[PDB]
Amino acid sequence: QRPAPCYDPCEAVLVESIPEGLEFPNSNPSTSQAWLGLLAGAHSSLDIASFYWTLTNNDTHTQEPSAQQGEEVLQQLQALAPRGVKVRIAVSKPNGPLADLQSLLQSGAQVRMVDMQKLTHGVLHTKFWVVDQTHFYLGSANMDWRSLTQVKELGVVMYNCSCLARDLTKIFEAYWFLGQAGSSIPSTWPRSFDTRYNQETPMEICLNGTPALAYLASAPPPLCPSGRTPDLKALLNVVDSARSFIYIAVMNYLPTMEPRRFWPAIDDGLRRAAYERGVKVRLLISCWGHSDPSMRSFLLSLAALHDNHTHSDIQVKLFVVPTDESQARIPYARVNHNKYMVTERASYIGTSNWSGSYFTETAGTSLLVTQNGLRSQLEAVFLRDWESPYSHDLDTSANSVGNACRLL
Amino acid sequence: QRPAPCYDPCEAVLVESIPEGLEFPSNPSTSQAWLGLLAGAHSSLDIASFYWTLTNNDTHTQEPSAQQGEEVLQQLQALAPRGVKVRIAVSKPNGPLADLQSLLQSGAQVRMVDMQKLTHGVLHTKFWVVDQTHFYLGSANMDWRSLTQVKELGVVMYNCSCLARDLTKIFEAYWFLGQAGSSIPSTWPRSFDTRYNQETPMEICLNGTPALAYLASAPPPLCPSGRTPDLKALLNVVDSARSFIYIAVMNYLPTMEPRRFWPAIDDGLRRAAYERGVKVRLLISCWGHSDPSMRSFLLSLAALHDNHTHSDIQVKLFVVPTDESQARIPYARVNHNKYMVTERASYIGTSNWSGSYFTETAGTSLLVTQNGGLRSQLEAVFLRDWESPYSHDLDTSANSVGNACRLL
Ligand SMILES: *[C@@H]1O[C@H](CO)[C@@H](O[C@@H]2O[C@H](CO)[C@@H](O[C@@H]3O[C@H](CO[C@H]4O[C@H](CO[C@H]5O[C@H](CO)[C@@H](O)[C@H](O)[C@@H]5O)[C@@H](O)[C@H](O[C@H]5O[C@H](CO)[C@@H](O)[C@H](O)[C@@H]5O)[C@@H]4O)[C@@H](O)[C@H](O[C@H]4O[C@H](CO)[C@@H](O)[C@H](O)[C@@H]4O)[C@@H]3O)[C@H](O)[C@H]2NC(C)=O)[C@H](O)[C@H]1NC(C)=O
Ligand SMILES: *[C@@H]1O[C@H](CO)[C@@H](O[C@@H]2O[C@H](CO)[C@@H](O)[C@H](O)[C@H]2NC(C)=O)[C@H](O)[C@H]1NC(C)=O
Ligand SMILES: *[C@@H]1O[C@H](CO)[C@@H](O[C@@H]2O[C@H](CO)[C@@H](O)[C@H](O)[C@H]2NC(C)=O)[C@H](O)[C@H]1NC(C)=O
Ligand SMILES: *[C@@H]1O[C@H](CO)[C@@H](O)[C@H](O)[C@H]1NC(C)=O
Repeated sequence: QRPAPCYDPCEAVLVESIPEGLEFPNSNPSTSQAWLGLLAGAHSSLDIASFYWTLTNNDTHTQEPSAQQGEEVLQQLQALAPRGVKVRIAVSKPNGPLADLQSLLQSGAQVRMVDMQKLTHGVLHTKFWVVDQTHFYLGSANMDWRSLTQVKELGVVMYNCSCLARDLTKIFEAYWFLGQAGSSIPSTWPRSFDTRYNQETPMEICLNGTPALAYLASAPPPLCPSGRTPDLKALLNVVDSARSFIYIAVMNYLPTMEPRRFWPAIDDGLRRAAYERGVKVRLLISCWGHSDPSMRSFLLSLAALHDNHTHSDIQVKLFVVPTDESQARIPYARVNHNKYMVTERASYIGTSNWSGSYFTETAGTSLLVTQNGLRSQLEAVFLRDWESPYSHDLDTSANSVGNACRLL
Repeated sequence: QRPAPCYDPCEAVLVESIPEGLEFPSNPSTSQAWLGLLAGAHSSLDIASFYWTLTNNDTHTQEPSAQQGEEVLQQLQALAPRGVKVRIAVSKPNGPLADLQSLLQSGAQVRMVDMQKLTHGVLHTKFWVVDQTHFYLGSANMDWRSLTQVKELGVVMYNCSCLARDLTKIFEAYWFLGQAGSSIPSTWPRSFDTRYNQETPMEICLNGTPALAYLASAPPPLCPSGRTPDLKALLNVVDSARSFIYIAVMNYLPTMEPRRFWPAIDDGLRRAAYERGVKVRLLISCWGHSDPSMRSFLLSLAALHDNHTHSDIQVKLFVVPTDESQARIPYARVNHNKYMVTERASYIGTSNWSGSYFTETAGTSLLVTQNGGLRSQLEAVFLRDWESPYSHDLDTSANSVGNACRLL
């Protein structure tokens, strides 16, 4: 027996940050405008799951005009509680004090810091916003001014979708519980955290005026209540159900536990899809000066499967954001942070890079949607990026790419 | 509680077939060992076999190099009239076999196992059990080519009655299924079961020093309760290795040769190399009949050799040269060897390394651990072959190899 259907008029918008200087002779609203609109409409509540906070020039020891959007975001955040909006912030436990969070505290917001390292030996990596139990953002953008103007980002805003937003709030509530000082993960979570919407029975929603199936997946497994699909299971179900193509854009990909362990769950899913079903796989991996060089061997290993006897067809490119003389002075910028997957039948938008810890120890969430739309728009972003001059084959020269790339 | 130790004076001898013309800078030949066993037989002979082409008449040839195979058939014909009870199990042929007609007329018993109806595989196993005392197990078929025109690797275990009687239970499974209408019991009668397996191996005296030995079996429906499956035994050798893994097999393929991807061994090797720094060397045979789909999978493995991960996987192809006269012999001039050696353990098998051999087709393997010996001799066979001019890297030119090779 399926759970109750939803009648809210849900509308989904893909939201991107395109770094200054990147041009794509060819648009989605930017992450900055979507966040400021959400904040301007907020009247009752805001829940933010976050990794770190650097919204200001002072935070990064810089004097960049590019930080203005981030600075504006922070100002609108400080204004929320004094106008009646209950703000709750969950952040991964930091090394030093955070100024953004101290300002938010003095404006009346609540903050708890989640020590995922003690609980599970991971971090709180999830990025999402839940606003007025009605709208949500979920995607790759951190609370970082660079994430608006100097690095590439992909996420989704779901508007007017209370059924799904309350479902996200259950995940946030797990974080909020573990943010108290003496908290320990329960053996069995209270029934209030549980959901009836999952891979087996997704939520039936109206999405842009058309029926669709949607659910939210969660990581790590100790944070998953009884009926919540694990993130790895949802991702692999998409990989395994594909019959025509699998397009993947992710910042890092590694079939390992980044004592070292080999971790082939995703890698074997792609090998299987291509050999048994002839599905076309395209893998778009980001590269900058901080890329883990051990990525190259595994990527070459996949690309060897492209072969006219098995008729398997797997292809890999690297996406590199060019940096000019002034931009190279910005710390930790000029990269592509996207983490998403689209097939001929399904969409997957996530907060986690594709290696084992994000699926066994670290916090993450993903949104899964099936419809007969958002899918075609996600495929359009992927093809634009894959065909741009910013994407390069594994044999490309490292000086011909516009930025440092260890994988070349 | 371990089973009873054995006090038989077991002695193991590596036995090889070296094709005419192949030269190396030496173990007894398959032919000599088989002739000694046949002349000494006094009470019983069991042969598990794939096919029978011991004579020139069988292959429609006039080769003098067939004489050894013909002598073998002659000496087999002398067994029954001397009182030796001969039982031959053969994979169900697609036509009459003259060898088997002549053996029936001399008094031997012959049964044909239709594994295709039983499990959708074949009866691929090659072994001899002699007087419940000695056995041959290896790659050589009942084929005169297997003595002089193809490269073979096997073992003869002499004076080891406990282990030979253990092999006879496997043969008895074939003999039962060689009757018409036999159906493979859901649980085998207790007489087929064994106490010697991966968990508690037979304790033997091997060349005067203690050793641990057991015999593994395929496919799973022919395995009674205490019999280790072939795949489990092979994978345990791969996972226990700490220094190196040397494998020489005629075919290797991570699939079910409706198409299925089959990564059990492949992921074993990837894990060994990444997690434990194990040096894996893979020596694959190549001739004009090689499945071309092998090359892409082998390239995928060789891509893991990297100075960042420190994984060290290497692949060579072994090609037996042929001169103009030899190319007239049908289905010859290849290396049929199937074995694995580590710094700790020996594995000698009858199966090629692809999925059907472990799920549907009959096979047997011998696993030995000892604290030098058989292990060091197998490693010496491998290193000789690996450093010989008959071994070539994946980028070698097809014209420089001495024979047709599909993977180059
Ligand atoms: C695995 O183990 C077996 C042992 O079981 C071993 O085979 C033996 O190998 C040795 C060589 O190293 C052979 O030794 C030769 O034997 C010649 C005489 O053979 C006759 O006498 C044998 C001894 O009989 C005594 O012991 C038995 C058992 O205890 C007992 O019943 C008797 O009453 C008696 O006390 C006898 O075993 C043997 O019987 C076999 O053969 C007959 C005929 O084929 C057959 O009917 C039987 O059923 C049985 O199979 C036979 O009766 C001897 O002349 C010869 O001496 C010459 O050679 C040596 C060296 O070459 C010179 O030094 C010497 O100067 C002479 O020129 C030699 O001693 C022995 O016969 C083998 N036994 C068998 C059964 O074959 C294998 O080597 C082991 N395998 C491995 C790989 O190591
Ligand atoms: C679902 O409806 C929303 C709301 O109208 C659409 O969002 C618009 O998308 C276009 C480009 O795709 C933007 O230029 C507009 O600014 C967006 N509007 C808002 C309010 O953000 C969305 O495109 C629709 N989804 C589909 C699949 O058509
Ligand atoms: C174990 O004992 C057997 C019995 O002698 C050894 O077999 C001999 O091995 C040498 C070298 O390979 C050959 O020249 C002989 O022909 C073999 N004898 C027989 C009867 O075939 C075997 O080598 C020993 N194993 C070890 C590790 O020492
Ligand atoms: C959501 O609902 C509001 C008011 O109910 C409506 O005005 C708006 O256009 C809808 N869509 C979005 C994206 O907010």
